[PDB]
Amino acid sequence: GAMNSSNYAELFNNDIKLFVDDTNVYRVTVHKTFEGNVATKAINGCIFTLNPKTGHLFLKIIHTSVWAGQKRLSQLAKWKTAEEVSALVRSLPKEEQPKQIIVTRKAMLDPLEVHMLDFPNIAIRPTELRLPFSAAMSIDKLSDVVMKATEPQMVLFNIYDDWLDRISSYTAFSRLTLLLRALKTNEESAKMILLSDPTITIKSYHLWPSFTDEQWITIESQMRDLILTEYGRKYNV
Amino acid sequence: MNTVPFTSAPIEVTIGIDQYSFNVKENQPFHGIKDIPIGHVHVIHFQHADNSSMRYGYWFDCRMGNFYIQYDPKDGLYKMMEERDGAKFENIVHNFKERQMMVSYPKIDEDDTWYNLTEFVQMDKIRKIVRKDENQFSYVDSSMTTVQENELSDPAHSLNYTVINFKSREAIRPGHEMEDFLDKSYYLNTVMLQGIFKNSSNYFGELQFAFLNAMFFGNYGSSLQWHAMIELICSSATVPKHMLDKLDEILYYQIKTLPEQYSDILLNERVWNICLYSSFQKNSLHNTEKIMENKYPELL
Ligand SMILES: O=C(O)c1ccc(C(F)F)cc1
Repeated sequence: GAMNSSNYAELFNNDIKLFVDDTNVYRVTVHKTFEGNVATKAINGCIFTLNPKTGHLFLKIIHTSVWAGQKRLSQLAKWKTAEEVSALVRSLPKEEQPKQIIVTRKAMLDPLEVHMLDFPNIAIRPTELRLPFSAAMSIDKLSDVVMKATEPQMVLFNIYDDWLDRISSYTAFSRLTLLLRALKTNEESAKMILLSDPTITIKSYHLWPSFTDEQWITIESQMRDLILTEYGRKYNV
Repeated sequence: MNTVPFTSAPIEVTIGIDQYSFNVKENQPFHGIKDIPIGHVHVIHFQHADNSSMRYGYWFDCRMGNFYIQYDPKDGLYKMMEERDGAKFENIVHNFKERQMMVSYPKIDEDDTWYNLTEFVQMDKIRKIVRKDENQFSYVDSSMTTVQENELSDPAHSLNYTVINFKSREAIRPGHEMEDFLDKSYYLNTVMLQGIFKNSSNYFGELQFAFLNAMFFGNYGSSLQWHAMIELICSSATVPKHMLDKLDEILYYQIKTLPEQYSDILLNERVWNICLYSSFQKNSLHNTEKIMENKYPELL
């Protein structure tokens, strides 16, 4: 069934599982037309498919060409997501295929269930967690590969960089969700926290800066302060 | 016209015959039902006065055999039986029809209700849903489960309705996942009508039999099946025009006959609101929509 705060250690057990977030699949800009009507222009999007235990991110880039001449794009986007996740599972060796797929939005349940009928033993589940995966496009290296794409593409990342050398996947996921929540809440301030100090850089093969263990404590504190600050600004607290 | 005689009526019981019902008192001089219209299937049904548990009954056609009811005191119910030989049967019954102790099937001459509820129902198809080959009549009761219910427990005592499951590989062609899930036409027209039922008459017969078993026995799996068969048509964008017009007639007479006071248990609010106001056929069921809005506006 649904996944929440009671069975949260389940995310980091040895049953292979994937989160699927479809927020950034269908993306548009809205603008006025010469005649004073409104029109959308689609931009490249992506499917965010993550193994929370290993950090492996299967970023499927959704090129605007997949929408050409199609109708009801918000509905189509869920089915396109399900199609692509299904294709990813089928492309993986049996012993790498997930036992569970957790969708961040309940509207993905029927599309993914229907595309996965051939896999009756893979559980398709929602979650009560509010996960900030929509902010993945605030990670500069992910946003860059999506916007530069001229055709459908799948790119593989480890969203935890090398953190699992030093911390558990429970702590790695916690750090990731705090970073993404801060980027979602105040992107400019979050990136300023992350990049202000030039003596700390992002390795060519990484997404985040090379903070020491004590520096990660500092950054994490500054992220929590940002989130609390914005909460106070929002509700006048 | 034909007759279903009773050996006796030893326990007080509410007897149904098609859409009619009457009460018989414990050991009252009741010798059966006479003037049963030839040409239709029928159902004789029972609900004991001292134990409303197990509604049960028998689907029969008087053209297929000579049928009587005797109470079996060991199994505690009224059983249908068949007298193979006509002369013996004709001799026992005429006696009772001369002594006037039979309820007459009360068919009003204007009234087409039973024909309208059973237009497509045939005994031969009933005997395939209800499997008990050594009898020409078919026993059904309140608690009998369907094959689909069993998959989700005795298979001999089950209702073998055609399984309908919108999230099944039978319903969804590989490569057509969104198409087939949002538009059930493939599943209706190729799998069900061309593949399993062969024609719409057989599909409508099963739909009608499911409704009647839900209404007369309170059989839950039968109600599920009735709604599934409605939702399959309404959820299809491509349905022959004659099928939609006949469905409207079938449903109108079903809603017309449903007891007002059983509407909370016999009608699924979700399915009916979907079918009438959201589905592809939301504007194709004018007579049914009109009776539903005027008789059960609460459900909508
Ligand atoms: O065996 C028969 O043919 C038979 C026996 C008893 C009755 C009773 F119902 F009237 C009717 C028919």
